[PDB]
Parts: sequence; structure tokens; C-alpha cells
Amino acid sequence: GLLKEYEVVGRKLPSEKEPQTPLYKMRIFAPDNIVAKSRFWYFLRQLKKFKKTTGEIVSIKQVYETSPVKIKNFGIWLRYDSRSGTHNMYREYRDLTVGGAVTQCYRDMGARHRARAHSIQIIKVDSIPAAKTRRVHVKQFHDSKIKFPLVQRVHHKGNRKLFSFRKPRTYFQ
Amino acid sequence: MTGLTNRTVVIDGRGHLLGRLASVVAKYLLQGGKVAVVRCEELNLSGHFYRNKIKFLAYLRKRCNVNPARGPFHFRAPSRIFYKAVRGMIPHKTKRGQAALARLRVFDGIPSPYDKRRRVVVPIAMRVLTLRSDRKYCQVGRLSHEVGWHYQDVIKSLERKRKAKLRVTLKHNRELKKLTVKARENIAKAAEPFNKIIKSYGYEV
Amino acid sequence: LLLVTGPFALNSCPLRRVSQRYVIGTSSKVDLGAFKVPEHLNDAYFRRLKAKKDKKTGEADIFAAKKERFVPNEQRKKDQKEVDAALLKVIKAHPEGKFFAKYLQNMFALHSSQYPHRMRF
Amino acid sequence: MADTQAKSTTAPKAAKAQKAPKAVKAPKAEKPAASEAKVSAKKYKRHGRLFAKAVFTGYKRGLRNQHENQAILKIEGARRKEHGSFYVGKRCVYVYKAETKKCVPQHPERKTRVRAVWGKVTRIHGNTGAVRARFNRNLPGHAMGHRIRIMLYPSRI
Amino acid sequence: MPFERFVQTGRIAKASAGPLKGRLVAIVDVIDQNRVLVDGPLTGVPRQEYRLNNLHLTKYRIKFPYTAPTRIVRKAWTESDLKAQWKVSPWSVKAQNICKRSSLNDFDRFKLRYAKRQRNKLLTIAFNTLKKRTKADGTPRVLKKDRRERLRAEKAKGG
RNA sequence: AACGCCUCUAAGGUCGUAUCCGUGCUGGACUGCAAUGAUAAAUAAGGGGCAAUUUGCAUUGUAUGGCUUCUAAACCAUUUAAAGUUUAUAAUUUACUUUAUAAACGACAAUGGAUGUGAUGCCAAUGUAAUUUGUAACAUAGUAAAUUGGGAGGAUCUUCGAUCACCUGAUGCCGCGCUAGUUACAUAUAAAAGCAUUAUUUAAUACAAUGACAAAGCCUAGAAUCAAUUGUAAACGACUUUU
RNA sequence: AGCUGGUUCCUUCCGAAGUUUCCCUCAGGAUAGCUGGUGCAUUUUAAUAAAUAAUCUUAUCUGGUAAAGCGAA
RNA sequence: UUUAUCAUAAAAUAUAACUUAUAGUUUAUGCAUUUUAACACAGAAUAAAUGUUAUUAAUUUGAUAAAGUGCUGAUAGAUUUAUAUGAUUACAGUGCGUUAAUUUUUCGGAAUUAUAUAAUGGCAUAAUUAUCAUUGAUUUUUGUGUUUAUUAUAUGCACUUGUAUGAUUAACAAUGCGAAAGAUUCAGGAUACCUUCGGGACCCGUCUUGAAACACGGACCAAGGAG
Repeated sequence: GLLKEYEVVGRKLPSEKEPQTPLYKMRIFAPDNIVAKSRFWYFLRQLKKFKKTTGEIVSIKQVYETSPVKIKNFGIWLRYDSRSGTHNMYREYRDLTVGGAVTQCYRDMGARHRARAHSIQIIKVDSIPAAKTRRVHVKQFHDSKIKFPLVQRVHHKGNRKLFSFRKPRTYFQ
Repeated sequence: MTGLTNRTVVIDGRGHLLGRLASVVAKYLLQGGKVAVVRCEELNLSGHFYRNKIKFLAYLRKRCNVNPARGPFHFRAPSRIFYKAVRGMIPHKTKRGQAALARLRVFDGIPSPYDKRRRVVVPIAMRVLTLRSDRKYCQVGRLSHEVGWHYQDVIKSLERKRKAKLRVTLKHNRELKKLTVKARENIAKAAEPFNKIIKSYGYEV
Repeated sequence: LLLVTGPFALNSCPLRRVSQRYVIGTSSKVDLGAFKVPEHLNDAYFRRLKAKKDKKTGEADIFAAKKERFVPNEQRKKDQKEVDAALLKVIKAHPEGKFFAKYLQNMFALHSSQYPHRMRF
Repeated sequence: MADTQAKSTTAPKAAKAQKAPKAVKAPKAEKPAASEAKVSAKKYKRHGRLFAKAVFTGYKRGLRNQHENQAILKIEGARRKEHGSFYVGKRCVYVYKAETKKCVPQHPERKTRVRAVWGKVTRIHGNTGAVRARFNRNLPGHAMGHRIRIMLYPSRI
Repeated sequence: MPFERFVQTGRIAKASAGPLKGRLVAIVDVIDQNRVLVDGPLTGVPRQEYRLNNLHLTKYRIKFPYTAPTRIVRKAWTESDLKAQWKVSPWSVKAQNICKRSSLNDFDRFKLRYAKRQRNKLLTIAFNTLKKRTKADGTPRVLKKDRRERLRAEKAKGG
């Protein structure tokens, strides 16, 4: 569930008589180098036949988030499978990570729709520049002059005393 | 009193959730911490007044038909409702569990010597911390009176009487506490046996 | 194994030897340069002069109680008193409390609500 | 940051006293430039020193396999796996009360109305600083929520 | 709005969870509800985003240019003399005290307790005539009133 | 309000069943518990009782190497998640209550053991101890030992409700203790043989309870049940009456 | 009596089948299969492979199910 | 990505003349002051605020792989009939008698450098052979030259509580005690059985697919009693 992004390429077997089968690639969200290949064939199958082990892997390579301190809005376009009911989504996530966005995605999808990690298909990734954010929740973050109340707290339990005689003390002023 | 740590922990049943408190207490009894739980009418259980009322009414439906006096004791009192919650969490069918129940004392409306005693908070049990905002909750003493607890009226008078003795002791305690701090502060600088130990401690007391 | 002295005169602990494992080795250091050193106190020295099974000699059909732990010996007293005296001079430099000079007397307190685990002794 | 951890980790060893290396600060705090390298922990409860106030409140069990040859021992001051790891090695004793003597001269002479069962502490049971213990006898389990007692002999430096 | 604590730009937060732990930090930018971009260059924590569940937010609010990279944060922090206010901060001195409540190699512990009994005598020994309660007395005397004037003045007396 | 609006509803709030649950009605926790009475045995005897006692001595727990403990004062009164703990000035109150101004621990890190919060301990002990320290000075802060009478008050399963306080007045004089600080003088324990000191792992002592041999120090002099008997009672015990 | 009931010490090691066929057979046998025991002949599958047995793969055959078809019989 | 720095867009976050309000208050329904998570990229301007191109920093940051590089704690085990009829052998340390030089301790000693032989890596050169493509690399094999490092051989004999010898637990030490018969003291034990604690234990025989069965025999015990 560990969200690492991987470039996988796969040609379809190698004959000397028979030249240079075409080279397809994908970006794959996987914790796993193996899951990177696993999803890669399944999505490759959807356009272009190519069953592993009439299938040639090629190279498995992990790709490098360009800006993990970078403060960006991503739109992901998503397909999920419901019980009687496969449908399409666009949702927008504000994350450090394209990796972090997807990880927050599988959790969010899982929750609301009952969203199966196996029942979810990714679709597409783009970084949203600039007011193309339909995103009512998202566009709240873009707002000049972003000060926001800290609402509530979170009470470590109890203490370094199991026995807290100094009463928490919901106050905080 | 004499214990692995304190053989009597007087616990304030105020703003504790009933099962959260019962479970942590059950552990303490098994560990040998011998606890007394006071103000079980001030004990809260989550889920609306009405929702609790119907849950609790479901058990009295349970009744050993042949001789119902063999049959399930539907314990009215908030102290006894707390007691049932702890007892179920303990293996009370074993002789070890009998020892553990004997370690436990449960009182509604804090009497005898327990009122000049400090009611300790268990912070896991705390309703305000654990329970989400805007969630309606029931108070056990309200629930108790619906299922037939006679003594709701009785304890409320006994608690008021207790609070009044507890008010006068507080007032004198706060007055005394002023006069103790000045009597340290004024002798402190006036030689050095208070300057030596306080500022060599220098932490933040 | 360890040679340990209280110093004797303060915290009532003799020229006494104890296991490396019995000991928590606290950060507090007394300058050990002044001493006559236990070059002179060796395994043999404190080895007991003697648990005879009885009255010196050789098979005298004896009697209940010699001195398995207790006289005491004069040689051993003299050895303590010299070493302890030099201990007292170094130890007096450090201020009173639990364990160096008038500091030494007191008998240890990790007091109730105090911690053998986060005591970085 | 793997390098930075390595540099940061030289520093507490330096302070200990010695082998004499790295300083690269660490706070013990005034410090001229450090709130840097962190406020303890902590995770407590007490005793500690003849005896950790300890509880025999269990045996090491399967769900319903009693397996008493090792015991669970809760050391009061040990919340954490780190703290209970201090106690890994220590000798334990349970001293308890008897009506009837038994044992005469070898060491002291105990009037054996007071009986002692001697044990050692072993490895760290708890996510929450309970520890395993082996005892030479093994503790009868009538000792449950009875205070058992752990002397700080054997402590490594 | 009385004012409870704002997740604001520059409201500061002393982040408990981290390799940061106990370092004082300032909120650069408000990310998402769960996170804030935080930079504390004078406490020497490098720039990172971190979760608002890892950090709990301070009283201290300094007019901050919100979106500042490390150099301008470091320039704005020593202009605020923020470190110096944070040492005055008596609850941070109390936070530096638990780094000292640690050990105090047991030698220093019985300093407290030997000498606490110096003060513990002197309390009971200062005690017992205001107005409040009553308060009193006209003894029954020659030692007892000369023990009350043995607070006060302290000549001639007993008995 | 959502849905500028509007609406029994989302939040909050009112009335409302032969229901339900008490009141009530019925068994009465076999011994769950309270209150109160007499508290024996009678003298050639002694017996019990206050025994919480007090002594030789014993038993047992505590602390177990003084003590390497411990604590029935004690962080409210709450709606409660912007909910909130307080101080002070100006008012206000029975109520940390009520009002305006200024701040403040802005559910941070803090805090949660101890402020041991009537500032405990492990102190007293100026050698702190399986001995106790004893004895001299200086100056500062400054300590107190005893008895009796009277007037009012308190008690929810609680270790003595024919008990324990508080206050006020009176009586005198054992001067019994003195402590902390600094400093003098002397010494037993401590030298526990052991160089591997933990191993079979202590107890002088301290505190709390219990004991009782012969003896000692105070107080007081029941009834139950069976027989016989009633019928209000009943198979028999038992119930209710009786001399 | 093909039925029911019972059958008398232990340990060690290996260890089933309710299937095939025929039988007035179908509450049972025989028979084959599964089971053990007894061994025997040779170990390049044996005592100080260029000989296999049987499972992948490969190479070389077979098939009318799944699917498909009905503007194919 | 980020630090440090340059140019451009550009200040879209903040700073910044000034414009406005509520309001405590002030002045006299309105004003002036100031405070206000109540105003306006509001002017020039500033921090390049963000984006983009360039340069970087002990080059970061993430991941993964690798070195007995160095090292600590704890846990359980430790058959040892090693001549029942089978091994005790191997190595290492230390001393012995080749020298020199430099260095450290500065005493005893210790290290490195100064040989021949063999192997190996690294440089250059040449041939083959396979390969990615030929700009250039990689592979297997072989030879040659140069220099350097590393490693092994040329290091025997005596002694040794040295390491292992393939289940290598003992140095070292304390304590109980075998104290004549007599008999103390220590350790150890689900004998019978009692106690205290936890956990587990449903009735056997049998036919039956399956038995604790609300299936059948068997109250209990002895002795006869069936491949």
C-alpha cells in the first residue's frame, strides 16, 4: 500500500527472423517492484494483447518524484468497480507526493465507495497549475490570506503517568 | 493504602465512559491495585438517553421462567451497573476472579472517608477526550432511575450534603495554602537554607 | 572482581570486594591518583588466616566456634585507615547530599515515583 | 539524512564519558546553541532499587496453554521496550510469608517463616514494557497481583 | 473568537513526534488540513512538511511572510529575536527541566530531601495566629506567648 | 438551518400509550446489612467484659539491612469541543457566582507524579544506623511539654455514633524536647575474612494486629433450646401463646 | 445363523478400504485394486552411465467441451 | 525537490505611502487616535513570493546493495566413560640463534621499509574468441613489457594452564559436608494423599459416516470366561 511509482517497459518476445516488437511503458503505483510488473501487464493487456510469458519484461525502474517539498495540487482521474457498477471519477488531492496522493486516494476510495484496492484502476496523473481546480475543498487551500483555526487537540494517553493526577484538562486556555 | 502502589485509588466516575473505565479498572484489580470508584451516578455511557434506556430495558426481558429468582439480577443502581460491567470483564466464575471483585468497591455519590480523598482521573476513561464532538451521550444515573433505581432522589440529597462539607474544607484549605507559601517565601531569602536547595534544584518544581 | 571501600569511615563499607555485575557504575568520579593502590592487596592478602577446623595445631578433637568471619585482624585495620584517610581528602571537595563525603552517609533513594530505567546513572 | 543520523549518533557516545570523539552538539540544556537532539522520552512508574516494584500478574501463556516455565513480569517503571531492556539480566526474588519454618544453618540461618524464590529477568515481553522472567523455582501463581521484587544486580555499566 | 490556537502563518509549533522532537518551529505554508510546511532554521530543524498531528501549536504568533524559503525565514526569525522570547517562555524552561529531571545522578536527589526537612521544620514553626478561624489566645503563659514573640522581636523572654 | 427563503429535525426543545419502570402489591438477600437490650453461670467460685489494653513470653504481617517507606489533606461546580483553568483592579455574591476593563496555563512542548501541594518522605540522626551517636561554642531564623471545666458541631457498606473534634476560659510548673546553619571535642558499630560478598540470603530495631501459660493492674452479674403448655398453628419439625 | 452382542497383556514399526466384476447377488462372499509380511536378483538405481523408474520441459499425435456460429449443414 | 548564486516573467505570500469602516476611547449624528483572523497586488519599491531557463552546496534527498570495519547486552543448551575394543593430531604464541635503518613508548618491546619464488589486481602493448555496436566498451583464453600494492611459499626446533580436535564448560573461588556406629546440614521430587494457583480433562465398550449424546449393554466387586 506503500505507494512507490515505477516505470515498467515490456516488448513481447524476441525473434531474429522477426524484428523489434514495439516497446510500451507505464507509470504504475506499487509498493513492490513485482506489483509494478503485475499491474503493468494487466493494463498493457487492455490495449495491446501481450500476455506474460509470451511477454518480455524489459526493465523495471522506479521513478523519482520531482518535487516532494513542492506544494502541488494533483487531479487524478480514476476508474473503480462497484458490485453491479463500474464508473469513472475525477477527484483532486493536495499532496507533497504523487505517491502520497495515490496513497491518500486508495484510502479515500476504500472508505466512501467501499473501493477495493483490486477494484481500482488508475487512469491518469497531472499536476494542476492554477484555477483549473474544480475542487471546492482544494480551492480553500489556494486562498490568500491562509490563516485557519486549529480546532481541537489530541491528548497523548495519558501522559508518562498512566496515573495522571494533573487532570487533562480539555481547557488549553 | 499499603500497595504495589496505592492499595486504595479513589477514582472519579465523573465524565468517564462506563466500559472504558470498567476495562482499565479490571486490569488494575488483576494487577492488585484494589480500586474504589465513587460517583457512579456522574458516570456517562455513550449513545443518547433514549438509546441507552431501550438497551437496558432489553435486559429485564431476560427472565428465568421456571424460578426467576435463579434468573438474571437486573441491577438498578449505577454503582451496581458499573459493578456488572467490571464483573463481566473479569472471569468471575474462577476463585481468582472472586479475589479481584473483593479488591473492588463501588459507591454512588462519594461517601465515607472518601471525600477528603482525591478522586483520581483515569484519562483513557475520559469521555470528553475519547468521545467525538457533537455526539449525544447518556448519564448512567438517568438510565438507572428509568429501570427502577429508587435512590436517585436519595443520593442527590446525600451528595449535596457532602458537597457542602467539601466546600467549607476547600475554603479553609485555600486560605491555609496562601499562608504556607508566604511562610516559606519570607524565611527563604533571609539566610540561605532555602536558596541552597531550591536554586540547586532549579528545575521548574 | 572489584575493590570497593566506602570510604569506610563514612558509609560503613570495608575494604571489600564485590562482583562487576553487582554494580551500577555511576558517572561520579573520585580522583584515584592519591592511593597506595591495591598492588599491596592481592587475592592472598584477604584470604583467611585461617579456618582451621580448630585450635591451630593438628588433630585436637575440637569444639564449636572458631571465628569464620570475625575477630578482627590488626594488619587489615591499618590497611583500611591509611587508604580511607586519602579517600576523605579528595571526597570533601564535592557538596553534601546523597553519596561523596557527608554526601556519603545517606542511603540511596530512587524515591517512590523514580525510575531505574531512565536513571542514566 | 542517513549520514546525518550517523553524525548525530556519534555525539551521545562522546558525552558518555568518552572514548573521546565527535562532539557535534546534543542539548543537556542551556545549551549555547542547542534545543537540538531532543527532550528525552519518557515512559515511567517507579521503585526502583532494591527491587523494581514488579508484578507477577501472569504466566507466559498460549490462549489456553498455561506454559509457566517463563513468567510475565511487569516492571513498574518500564513503559517501553527500551526501559524494560535495562532490566534484561537482573536477578529477581519473591519474598513471601509462611506459618512454618523448614530451613536451618547454611547461609544465614533463616527462621524460614519468610521464604524467598530466586529468579533472573530475561527478554522483553511487552510492546508496553512487561518483561519475561525465569525463576529457579517458578512462582506458584498464588502470587498474582502479588508484589514481586527485582534487585538491580546484574547491572552492566 | 476569543482566540483558540490557529494553524497560522507564523504561528509556531513545537513538534513532538520527530527527529525534530522538542525543537521550536514556524509554519511557513498551510498545506492541507492534515499538514503544514514548517521551517525552524534557528533551532536547526531543516525544511520539511509535517503533519499537524505530529506537531502541536504554540501561543507564539509573529507576523511572518508566509511563503518564505529558508533564507528569508532565517532572516525573519532573528529579526523577531524569536529564540530569545522562547527562552523567556517559562513553559519551555519547564520543557528544558524534564531534560534535567532526567537522572540528576542520585547524589543530587538526596540534596533535595536532606535539606527539604530544613524547610519542613520551619513551616510548622511559623504557624498559627492570623484572624482567620480564631485566633486567640491569652495563654496560660510563660513559655507560650514568649514562643509567639519568639517569631516577632525576639527580646527578652522565656520564662 | 440544510435549500438567503421555507419547513416537526439536521442541532437544541414540548406534550404524549391498557406500554415500560417505580409507587403499590407479594417472597424476603437463609448468615446481605442496621438498630437496640440483657449480656451469664453466682461465690466454697470465679466467669466474662474494656482488652483498643499493660508485663515475662509467644504468634503473625510491615519494613526486610534504620527506612533500600508512605499518604482515609488533596487541583472546582458544570453545560462542554471555540467547549475552557485563573488573577488582579471596578462593581457583585451564599456560590472560583455575576458584570465591565487589562492580562494569563492560548486541549503546544508544557504538563501528570508530587507543588508530597496542612510543601511527606529516607527525617530526628552535627558519623544517616541488622549500634545508637554522645558531649562544646557562635550568631541568625526560631521551636514549646502537661492538666481540667464550659459552650456549640459532626456520622451515606463503616476498622469502637453511652465515640472523635473545634473554640473559649481557668490551673499551675516538669523546663521534658530543642531543630536547621557554621564550628570544636570524643568514640563503640563499621575492619560481616572477603578478595568470589549475595545465595540456603538474615534481622537489633521500627509500626500494626493477634495471643495467652502461672501472675499482675479495671467492670458486671444473660438466656436460648428441649420437657410440660396455647390454637390464633401444624403431616412431622416449625409458627404463635405459657408457667 | 451371511445376524447382534462380546472376545482376555504390552510396546515398537509400517499401515487400509467402502471401489471393480460375478453371484436369488443388494446386511454376504469370491475376484481384482488398495495393505502388510516374507524375501530374491542387481545396484555406476552397492557396499571400502553410454542401465532406469517417473514428473516438468521439449518435440510429435489425438479430442468436439468451454467459447463461438445460424446472412455454415 | 533544497542550500548558495544569476537573468527573465514577476512581485499572484508577505512587507509598503495612502485610502476607508465598526469600536474602546476621544473630539463635537458625524470626526480624530489606536486596535480589529473588518478594509482595497493600493502607488512607486522591496524580500525572485511562485514559475522558467543557467550554475552549485561537506552536492542533496530518497531507495537499494555491500565490508568480521569495529562492538555490546540477554536467552536456552554445553553427551564430554577422549582407549568398553581405540586416537588426541593440527595451527598459534613465546623463547632460541641473521643484520640494518626510521619511528612510537621512550623501560621492556613493538611496527614499517631493504630478497628470491609463485599467484592476483590495477597501467601500457599485442594476438585470439564470444558479445553490446564500433565513437567506445565488455567477455573467455594466451603472451609480453613497466611499475606499484596485496597475499601465499622459502618461517626449523624447544617449551607452552595458548586455539581448534568436528556434542571443547571450565580456569579461578566460595559454601554445605562425607563429621566411626551415631548422624547434622544442603539440593531435589504431582509417590499415596493433603493444600494453594492456572490451564486442560464430557462415558467406556460397540455397531456406525460420525458417539459426550435425549443411541444400545454396563449399580458395584471378585473369580470362571471366548481365534
